[PDB]
Amino acid sequence: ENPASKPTPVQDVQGDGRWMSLHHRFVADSKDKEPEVVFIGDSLVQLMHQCEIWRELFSPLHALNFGIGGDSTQHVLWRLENGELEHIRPKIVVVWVGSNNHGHTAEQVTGGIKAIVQLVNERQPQARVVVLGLLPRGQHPNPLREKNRRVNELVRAALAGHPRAHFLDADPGFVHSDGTISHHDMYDYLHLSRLGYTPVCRALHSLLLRLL
Amino acid sequence: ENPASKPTPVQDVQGDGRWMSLHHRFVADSKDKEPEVVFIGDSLVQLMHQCEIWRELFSPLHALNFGIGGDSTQHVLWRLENGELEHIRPKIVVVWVGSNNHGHTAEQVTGGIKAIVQLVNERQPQARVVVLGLLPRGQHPNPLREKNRRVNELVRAALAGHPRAHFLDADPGFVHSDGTISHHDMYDYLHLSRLGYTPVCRALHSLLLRLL
Repeated sequence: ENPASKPTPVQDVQGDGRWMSLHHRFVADSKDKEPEVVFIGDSLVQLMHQCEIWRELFSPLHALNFGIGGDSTQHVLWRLENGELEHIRPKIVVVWVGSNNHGHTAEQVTGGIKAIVQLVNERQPQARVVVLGLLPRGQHPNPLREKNRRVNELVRAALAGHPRAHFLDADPGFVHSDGTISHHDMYDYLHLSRLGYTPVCRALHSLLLRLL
Repeated sequence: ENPASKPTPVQDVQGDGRWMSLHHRFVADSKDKEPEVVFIGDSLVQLMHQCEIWRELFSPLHALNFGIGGDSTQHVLWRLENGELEHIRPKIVVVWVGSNNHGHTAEQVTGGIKAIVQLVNERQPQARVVVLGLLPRGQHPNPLREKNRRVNELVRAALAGHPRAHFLDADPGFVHSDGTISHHDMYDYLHLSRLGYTPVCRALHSLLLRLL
């Protein structure tokens, strides 16, 4: 066990059962809808649906957003196994996870993203799979920048020979010459502003359009 | 020590120093601006600036948003002590924290909010202080609903005799008759949608207008 690729649900240590409620609504979405794109991942996936204009770029494409703030790779794995891929036949699955895998080496997080791609390839063999690169983070140079850049290296080399697996680097150049990330792009140096989402979402919406 | 009212910074166990970067930008805001309202608290404060239209209701009023996702009462206390109230002379300080105080009884969280009100009263004696009630949370009946309702009781009774301390319950009736909270109000049963923020922000914008 890489802990990153061992499927496990987020345990409720708070009391309000929200994670599980999120997961059950997505399962019910899958039972009742027929998306062509399913988006899955952590809060950069999740807030794209609020905080981007999803409705203009991504709703036309017939698209479910199954992002869950705080998810690591292994949580996304558990949710694809436990009913979020039932009853559906997407053409494309977009995956954006790995920046919450705290305490996991870049090689373990890469192993996590590879297990996600593998599960999607078995459970939904017709779909293309898109993996987004992990964005830089923090206001200044720090070790999670180099973690995320190393995951992106190891992931892009892993996907390089998959005909229907696409790695996408959506970073527009968020880190400036002086090393800084501006809070106009990322209000807390991790999560994207409305401004930060635009270039990200049009790099993805293009890729989505070529594929589809 | 109530842990809730013992001032302490969030320690960086991730590596990118974002919390501290957030705090330093707010300190620099305070050094360089002259707000009349400062908003402080957790992510319901923070995302109101993105995810509400802040610019229409709250920007006219000359208003800084110092919300930090994940903050407990004791983290907000530390940030008001360590330079977010320097160089400024607000008329009104709005406080919205306590739903992240996991592992604290409702009485301890109340003790936390009282220490915040006390610090604001000493460091900025001219300001009114508004405390928002803690919103319900989770999709169904659960113990954090009753925690939050008990904090609101103990807080409103604490503030009842303060002439310049105002408790505000902004809840429009988010919990329905069947016990549920809809994901249209709260997308993850905690954080508010654009739709969920509107009634909240106009109850607050009114209060703000009477006071000012």
